Amino acid sequence: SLFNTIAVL
Amino acid sequence: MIQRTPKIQVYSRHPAENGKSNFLNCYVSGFHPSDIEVDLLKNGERIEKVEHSDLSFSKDWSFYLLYYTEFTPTEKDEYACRVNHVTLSQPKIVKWDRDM
Amino acid sequence: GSHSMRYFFTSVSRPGRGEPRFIAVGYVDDTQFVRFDSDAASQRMEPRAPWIEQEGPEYWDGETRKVKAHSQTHRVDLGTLRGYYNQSEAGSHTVQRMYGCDVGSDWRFLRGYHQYAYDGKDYIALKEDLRSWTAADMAAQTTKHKWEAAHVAEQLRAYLEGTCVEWLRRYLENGKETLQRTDAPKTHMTHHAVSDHEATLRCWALSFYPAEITLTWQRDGEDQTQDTELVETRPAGDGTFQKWAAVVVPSGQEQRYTCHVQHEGLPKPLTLRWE
Repeated sequence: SLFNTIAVL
Repeated sequence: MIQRTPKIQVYSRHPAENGKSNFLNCYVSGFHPSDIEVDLLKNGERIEKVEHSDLSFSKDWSFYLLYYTEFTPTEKDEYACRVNHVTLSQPKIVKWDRDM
Repeated sequence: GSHSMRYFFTSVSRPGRGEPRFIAVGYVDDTQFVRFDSDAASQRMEPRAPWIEQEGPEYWDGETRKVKAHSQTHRVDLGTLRGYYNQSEAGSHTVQRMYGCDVGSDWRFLRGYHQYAYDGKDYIALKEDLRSWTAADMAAQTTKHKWEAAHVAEQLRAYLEGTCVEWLRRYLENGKETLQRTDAPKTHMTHHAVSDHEATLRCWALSFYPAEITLTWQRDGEDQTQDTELVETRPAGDGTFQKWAAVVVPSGQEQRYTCHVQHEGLPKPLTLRWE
């Protein structure tokens, strides 16, 4: 199950 | 940038037994970048029904892939892995050896 | 007993060839269970283990949605990073991403990871506390300044501590036959004659799970580290792994050498000798 709201670099 | 040369292994999934079906594996690892051409050969000719694993990588960021095909070993049929990569001036052919 | 779950993302930019490549793969210990390939016709998170096929439509819809989301973030990073080291719009470049968590025999939380690399050189990673960052060079000091403000770590932290361990724990008890197994290596030894005076002894370990193993040769009890040919552990293709170690020995002296084998599924580490 993946992580949800992923931050941009 | 970084360029790492693939390590190559040619092997069967099971101990090779003439007339019994198996899988021929070629595992390439430790390479960067990920562009690579890997062929399995039968008596020096490209086998057409060859699959590979989904691209993944190690702790040190270098890439590894498993290429594979179904086969029935015989006494006289020669098998090999042919690999080309930007770190290689010509493709590298590695022969299959059942005790290796 | 200890376990772990990891996710790997790779992006090779395709300039003058269209959309960048994107491969997403997922693992429990050394068994892969899911993948997403950009050039595959599905455009959906696919099952790669037979114990994950048990999940319903809401799970696949969920993992599909989130995976497309990871993909698009990577699509942006490639240019952001291209806009730091002075890279041309011409050449190709790679971004790599690992994140996941580890547990013990009790299945309770052990540690979490989030690493990031650009072009095979390390770039930025969560420190072992999950509250701070290691920046590999001057360029990722700007990434660090940026993420530190927007509490990016705290989101990554809560997943890695809670939601990560809970899903790992459902998977282990769904793949009980597969994941909660340890297969002892089937070990044996071959003898090949190089010449009339030298001979090769290869020590074999086959059909084991998971991949972790130590093979060593000794002569009279003294380690032969300098003189051992050792191969990288390799997939068999059926969920198990293979490995070997070899020494070149004089004929008659074969009884002086012993092969030593340590695995998670051997109660006593084995010592092998040639007859």
